[PDB]
Amino acid sequence: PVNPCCYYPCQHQGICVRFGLDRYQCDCTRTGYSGPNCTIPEIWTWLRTTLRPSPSFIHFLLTHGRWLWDFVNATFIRDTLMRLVLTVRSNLIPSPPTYNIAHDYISWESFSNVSYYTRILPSVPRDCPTPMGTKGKKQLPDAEFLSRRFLLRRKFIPDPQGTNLMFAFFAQHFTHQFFKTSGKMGPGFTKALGHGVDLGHIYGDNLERQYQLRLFKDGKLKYQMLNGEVYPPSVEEAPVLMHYPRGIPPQSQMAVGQEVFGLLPGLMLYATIWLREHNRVCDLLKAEHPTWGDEQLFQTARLILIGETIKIVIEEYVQQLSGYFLQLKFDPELLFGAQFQYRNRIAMEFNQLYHWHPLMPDSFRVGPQDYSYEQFLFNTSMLVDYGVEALVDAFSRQPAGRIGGGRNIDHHILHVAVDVIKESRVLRLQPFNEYRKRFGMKPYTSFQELTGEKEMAAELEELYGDIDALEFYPGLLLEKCHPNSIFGESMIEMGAPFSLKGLLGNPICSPEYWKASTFGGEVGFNLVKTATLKKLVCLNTKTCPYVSFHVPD
Amino acid sequence: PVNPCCYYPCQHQGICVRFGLDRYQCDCTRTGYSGPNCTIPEIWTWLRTTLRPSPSFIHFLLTHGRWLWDFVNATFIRDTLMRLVLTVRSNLIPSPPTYNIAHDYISWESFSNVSYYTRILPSVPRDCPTPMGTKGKKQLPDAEFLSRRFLLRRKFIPDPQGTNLMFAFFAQHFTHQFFKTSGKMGPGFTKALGHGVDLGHIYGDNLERQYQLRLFKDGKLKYQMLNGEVYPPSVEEAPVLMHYPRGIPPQSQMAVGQEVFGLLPGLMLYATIWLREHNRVCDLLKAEHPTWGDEQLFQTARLILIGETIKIVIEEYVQQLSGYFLQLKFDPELLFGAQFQYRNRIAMEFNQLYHWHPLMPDSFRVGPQDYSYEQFLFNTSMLVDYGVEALVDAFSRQPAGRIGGGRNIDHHILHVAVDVIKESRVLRLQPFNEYRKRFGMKPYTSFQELTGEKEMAAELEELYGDIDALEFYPGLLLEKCHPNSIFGESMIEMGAPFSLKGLLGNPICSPEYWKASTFGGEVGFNLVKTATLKKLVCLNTKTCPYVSFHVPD
Ligand SMILES: *[C@@H]1O[C@H](CO)[C@@H](O[C@@H]2O[C@H](CO)[C@@H](O[C@@H]3O[C@H](CO[C@@H]4O[C@H](CO)[C@@H](O)[C@H](O[C@H]5O[C@H](CO)[C@@H](O)[C@H](O)[C@@H]5O)[C@@H]4O)[C@@H](O)[C@H](O)[C@@H]3O)[C@H](O)[C@H]2NC(C)=O)[C@H](O)[C@H]1NC(C)=O
Ligand SMILES: *[C@@H]1O[C@H](CO)[C@@H](O[C@@H]2O[C@H](CO)[C@@H](O[C@@H]3O[C@H](CO[C@@H]4O[C@H](CO)[C@@H](O)[C@H](O[C@H]5O[C@H](CO)[C@@H](O)[C@H](O)[C@@H]5O)[C@@H]4O)[C@@H](O)[C@H](O)[C@@H]3O)[C@H](O)[C@H]2NC(C)=O)[C@H](O)[C@H]1NC(C)=O
Ligand code: COH
Ligand code: COH
Ligand SMILES: *[C@@H]1O[C@H](CO)[C@@H](O[C@@H]2O[C@H](CO)[C@@H](O)[C@H](O)[C@H]2NC(C)=O)[C@H](O)[C@H]1NC(C)=O
Ligand SMILES: *[C@@H]1O[C@H](CO)[C@@H](O[C@@H]2O[C@H](CO)[C@@H](O)[C@H](O)[C@H]2NC(C)=O)[C@H](O)[C@H]1NC(C)=O
Ligand SMILES: *[C@@H]1O[C@H](CO)[C@@H](O[C@H]2O[C@H](CO)[C@@H](O)[C@H](O)[C@H]2NC(C)=O)[C@H](O)[C@H]1NC(C)=O
Ligand SMILES: *[C@@H]1O[C@H](CO)[C@@H](O[C@H]2O[C@H](CO)[C@@H](O)[C@H](O)[C@H]2NC(C)=O)[C@H](O)[C@H]1NC(C)=O
Ligand SMILES: CC/C=C\C/C=C\C/C=C\C/C=C\C/C=C\CCCC(=O)O
Ligand SMILES: CC/C=C\C/C=C\C/C=C\C/C=C\C/C=C\CCCC(=O)O
Ligand SMILES: CCCCCCCCO[C@@H]1O[C@H](CO)[C@@H](O)[C@H](O)[C@H]1O
Ligand SMILES: CCCCCCCCO[C@@H]1O[C@H](CO)[C@@H](O)[C@H](O)[C@H]1O
Ligand SMILES: CCCCCCCCO[C@@H]1O[C@H](CO)[C@@H](O)[C@H](O)[C@H]1O
Ligand SMILES: CCCCCCCCO[C@@H]1O[C@H](CO)[C@@H](O)[C@H](O)[C@H]1O
Ligand SMILES: OC[C@H]1O[C@@H](O)[C@H](O)[C@@H](O)[C@@H]1O
Ligand SMILES: OC[C@H]1O[C@@H](O)[C@H](O)[C@@H](O)[C@@H]1O
Repeated sequence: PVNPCCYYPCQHQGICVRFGLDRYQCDCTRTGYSGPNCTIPEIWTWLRTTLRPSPSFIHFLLTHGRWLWDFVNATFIRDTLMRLVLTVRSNLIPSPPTYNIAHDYISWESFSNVSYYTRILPSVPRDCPTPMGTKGKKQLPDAEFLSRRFLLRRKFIPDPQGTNLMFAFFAQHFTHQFFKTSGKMGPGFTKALGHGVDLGHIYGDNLERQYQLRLFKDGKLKYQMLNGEVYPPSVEEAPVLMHYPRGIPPQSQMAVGQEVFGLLPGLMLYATIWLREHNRVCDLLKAEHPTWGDEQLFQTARLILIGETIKIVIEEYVQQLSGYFLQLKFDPELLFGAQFQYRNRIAMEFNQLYHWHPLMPDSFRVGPQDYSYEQFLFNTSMLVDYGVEALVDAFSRQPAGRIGGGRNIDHHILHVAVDVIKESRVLRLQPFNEYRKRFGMKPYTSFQELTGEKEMAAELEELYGDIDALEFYPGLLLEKCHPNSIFGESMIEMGAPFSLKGLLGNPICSPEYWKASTFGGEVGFNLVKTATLKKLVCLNTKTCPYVSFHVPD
Repeated sequence: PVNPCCYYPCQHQGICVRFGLDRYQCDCTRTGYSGPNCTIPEIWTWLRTTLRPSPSFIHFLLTHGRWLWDFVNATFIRDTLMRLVLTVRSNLIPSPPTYNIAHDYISWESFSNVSYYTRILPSVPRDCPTPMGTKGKKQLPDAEFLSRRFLLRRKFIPDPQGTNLMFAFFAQHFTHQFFKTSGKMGPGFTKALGHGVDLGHIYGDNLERQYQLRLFKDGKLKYQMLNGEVYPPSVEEAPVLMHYPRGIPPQSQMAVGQEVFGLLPGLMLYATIWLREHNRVCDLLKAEHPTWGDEQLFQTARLILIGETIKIVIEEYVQQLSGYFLQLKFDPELLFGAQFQYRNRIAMEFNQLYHWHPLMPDSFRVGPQDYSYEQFLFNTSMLVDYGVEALVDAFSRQPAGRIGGGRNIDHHILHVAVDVIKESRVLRLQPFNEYRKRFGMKPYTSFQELTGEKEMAAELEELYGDIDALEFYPGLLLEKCHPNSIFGESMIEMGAPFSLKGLLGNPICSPEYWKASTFGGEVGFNLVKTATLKKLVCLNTKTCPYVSFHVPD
């Protein structure tokens, strides 16, 4: 007998549940609806649904009122929209967390075994007719094909939004403090416990590792001078595991906190900037609190970075990304009067979604040079050879690549994408469309409607047979981008919730923590309130190059 | 130079902070006050402080309106008070959690290293003049003395509130799923991760252990028939660590989930009742969901116990305890419109406070027998010899002992108390009075005022020299109880916050979880909504003896 939850009867986030041998029941509790499948809008839902516009529309306003916005941006009308923007968006990611690769139902296990990445939607039943549940071919498109066919870059399509590589890496660096999959435990698990902005990619992700990394004096971080400039310490003092290639594990082999941060000048770069910052922070605090120990100086400085980070990510990273005229702003106080749960848990869907590999270029321009992957990948002197100043200047100037539209992933890394489509499958993520509904959108009615064009479209129908079958990852990257955008609609709609739920879900964002004493001194609190990319750099360098999340001119 | 935070200048929960070499600064943020030491009541605080009565008074109302209460108890006026009672009380325990034995300041470490028990107040600076900070003798009363002198029972003073041993144990059993100190890591740490009502004293506190305990079929729990009655399985099938004495580790050596639950028929007893329940639950669910696996049946059943437990503890355990005419009630919906954080973290102060060892009797009456400790402690057949029915009946009939007033701890166990006073000291808990303020009360002005009498009082002044020096644990147990009460004031005032913060902070209590699908079926949800002690027993026994948290007649 077909497991009825294979059709996904329940609507509006209603829990599907097997009853007896062949039946089921939807648990529409607090969904806003009622009925066998939750499709009978309570009086208010109906109102809200009849008065609420298309998110397609909002994106319009948010990206047009050249004037209306400068005025809104100059008055409280700002915080208002901010508070709004937040609440709504965030009210989507269930919290406490719901399911995981091992449980398509609430469990005390799912709740506490921090190991399991968490999911928004259950998985597609292991006994469902089709792979995605009901529609499609008994076999999903050969991922390797599906990749080169639609995701493989042909001509480098740069991001119309002006994004730059200086941003490209940061993303990567940053995003790697919570997305750490366990090869050992396999897909669906994560090393990076802590789920979120804890910088456990600077201070490592385990107590030992941190200590092997801590200079246990003045609360600073170990390090080494080369050319007179500060840089992360090598394993020969920082006895900690890494991933540098079998060559010169001694000198030039730097320890950071994030195992794989040596494999690319970019990650190591940032890894430097931060460390060089932390220590910098310490220098500041110690002045204010001589009677202070080491542990303190350290922890307090840590937070100040969790702060600065969460600010910069929002008021600059997410900004540039969004394309809004509305001036995003970080201020935990805006949720102080809401019903918010200060606690995040990384979702596998979030992970899949973040794979913005197409961001990467063709080559890596630097002044007159133009390092090819081979010269870049695993290179191990580029960083010290050129210097942060210069290197940053060299990224903030090279455009990144459109993350959507399709066909924009380089060939060298094209393999990742294939694995994501392969991994997605191990995980059993429901169809793109099922993941549009869950995130407040309408299911596409056809590949034509999906993609802006018709060429790819037709081919994809030929492959998936039915639009509903379409997968998660592919959907996102193949979706028609917004006009002059970096990526389509579904990306933002699905991303932000996860995104902001995690930026503001950080304990430091809670009333409890968000005090000036938590960052000891008013000096700490101001560093967090006034952080900037331009400052994260130039305050920790000899000279101030050009730094921004977008290209100049 | 004296570390100024040794005086505890900051008031109303204001953070004391060293600035420069010899100064300090109070961070009065959101405390309701302003000023160097936070003692300048903002306009509203002032109002609230000028209109709010003594908690001494409230306890009066809550324990007198014989009629007013039956009427309040019969109308919504009930839920109202309940919602009130909760919110207030709970709004005290900082959450996210603040400090731990290792940090007298917010830290990412303190936040995530679930190992550390957490504290409400910082510790008493390791460089303060006196042991408690400012006042007292450079040496605290020899704990061993202080114990036998004031806490050692002389004549058995039973609980005037009618409490019974059937309650006595439950307390112990129950309280042991979150209070598990690591001999290895030492005081200030805890094995029982999960902090709270997770029954990790049934299903053990680690994944392996659970599996060694799980019968992996129909989601039930391993077990064995003796006399035809169900009982926990012995290690010879349940290959899991225990603490039974070097004698017959084979038969009669039962595995439960809570290592030390063999050392007393009471704990093992309950341990049985629960298991016999869980399995019972399973039998029920499986009927409703044949298409169900094992893991599910298990997890779902687990929650139903976390439910039942949280209900019974409140609507019966806390009830009997309180002495209120108001009819306490468990209903997570009552906080759905509040700003509550579904997340607890056991506090060391909470632990200290819960040491209600004086609950224990002199001997252990059973029908005509009267087992002395020696015959009780570690006994290992009593349980199977007599039978749950009979045994329960035998506890629900023997009175417990006044937990306060002083001098009511038995000699056999009197050692625990001494260690608590010794442990408290390792921990460096601030003075009782400092812990009265923090919990919304006035500091006692004299030992006379503290104790209802004057004998003990005088002696204690002679020892501590100054009332303020008085310790935490001793304070509580030496405090004058309320009239016809089980224990003084400070106990409830300090206990409930921790207490209810933990009962309702359980994820199942969140909107997210609190659905009928979380307990799959409406049948599950009703088991939780209608749990009872009388039912926990009699539904899992041959016959229904006498069961209640108090003595009959
Ligand atoms: C988060 O969640 C993951 C699980 O998804 C946790 O990691 C997994 O943990 C389990 C348990 O440690 C581990 O188990 C695997 O299963 C093998 C099967 O075991 C056998 O089958 C049953 C199970 O009890 C027994 O009847 C068998 O008999 C044994 O009985 C004796 C008892 O003393 C044994 O000593 C004797 O050897 C005998 O075989 C037997 O146990 C197990 O054998 C094998 O070791 C294997 O590891 C998973 O493999 C773990 N790995 C993962 C990622 O799945 C993770 O720990 C959780 N996180 C936290 C902190 O809770
Ligand atoms: C929660 O919090 C507790 C801590 O309160 C965690 O448990 C403790 O964890 C620490 C770290 O594992 C452990 O450390 C102890 O300290 C000893 C001192 O170590 C030496 O001093 C410094 C420290 O790095 C080094 O310069 C020394 O040199 C070493 O360098 C080499 C590097 O490869 C070493 O291999 C070489 O041996 C050399 O000595 C040296 O490390 C440490 O040596 C000793 O092992 C000791 O364990 C605490 O003892 C732990 N125990 C407790 C309860 O305090 C707990 O893990 C946290 N929970 C979680 C999950 O995070
Ligand atoms: C938007 C962030 C981002 C960027 C810019 C990026 C840029 C690059 C890059 C360009 C220099 C190269 C050569 C790689 C190479 C890899 N990446 Co990424 N990756 C990124 C996010 C990820 C994520 C997320 C994963 C999956 C595992 C994890 O870390 O959680 C990943 C995994 C991988 C893997 C392992 C196999 C797999 O899971 O498919 C390789 C190899 N990569 N990556
Ligand atoms: C109100 C609950 C309660 C009860 C009724 C109770 C009843 C009894 C009892 C009666 C039959 C005996 C013989 C003991 C014996 C002991 N108890 Co308790 N204990 C209780 C709560 C605790 C707590 C709490 C601890 C501290 C450690 C922990 O488990 O977290 C404890 C610790 C102990 C210790 C270890 C040394 C120490 O920490 O002082 C012994 C021995 N005991 N206990
Ligand atoms: C790693 O990067 C260094 C530069 O930091 C590479 O050396 C440069 O190579 C180009 C041509 O390959 C020369 O024109 C530059 O002058 C070199 N820079 C200097 C001064 O050394 C090096 O070849 C790279 N290694 C790898 C992996 O290819
Ligand atoms: C453990 O408990 C058993 C009872 O379950 C004890 O045996 C009883 O002992 C009393 C006197 O000591 C007899 O009058 C009862 O008739 C006995 N019960 C039966 C039928 O065995 C036993 O002595 C206890 N063991 C210890 C540790 O003393
Ligand atoms: C609720 O969802 C189910 C599942 O899709 C709907 O479909 C069932 O009933 C339909 C109408 O009678 C039939 O067309 C289908 O054969 C049947 N499918 C299954 C698998 O049950 C059902 O109609 C929905 N009910 C409502 C009120 O929309
Ligand atoms: C704030 O708290 C301090 C600490 O107790 C108070 O005490 C200081 O100032 C008093 C009045 O001038 C003196 O009597 C004390 O010597 C001094 N003590 C210390 C250690 O600083 C201070 O008065 C308080 N201020 C207010 C406004 O109440
Ligand atoms: C925990 C941090 C996680 C993510 C933070 C960084 C980037 C977010 C990733 C995806 C976000 C999706 C779209 C982003 C662009 C605009 C949305 C943000 C503003 C909004 O719409 O509420
Ligand atoms: C996580 C569970 C922790 C504790 C639960 C069980 C017992 C509580 C322990 C101490 C509570 C202190 C006083 C109890 C008596 C009355 C208070 C409860 C009602 C109230 O005043 O809000
Ligand atoms: C619900 C009340 C407002 C009407 C909703 C209209 C939704 C129109 O939708 C949006 O309109 C924009 C221009 O208006 C277009 O640029 C967008 O592409 C389109 O999606
Ligand atoms: C080259 C830069 C100068 C541009 C001047 C014209 C700016 C018009 O700007 C926009 O025009 C819209 C009309 O479609 C109005 O609805 C908007 O409110 C206004 O911001
Ligand atoms: C603040 C507005 C109400 C007045 C507060 C009076 C506080 C009196 O206090 C309480 O009064 C009870 C009887 O009234 C006594 O039984 C209690 O022991 C006593 O503490
Ligand atoms: C032996 C049981 C019968 C008792 C009958 C008298 C009950 C009185 O009861 C109480 O009396 C108070 C007067 O002090 C009133 O203020 C209270 O409202 C009332 O509940
Ligand atoms: O994208 C426009 C809007 O779409 C809605 O569905 C979200 O809930 C809003 O928070 C968002 O601002
Ligand atoms: O004990 C009476 C009252 O005392 C107050 O301090 C608490 O905040 C209340 O929740 C409690 O009901």
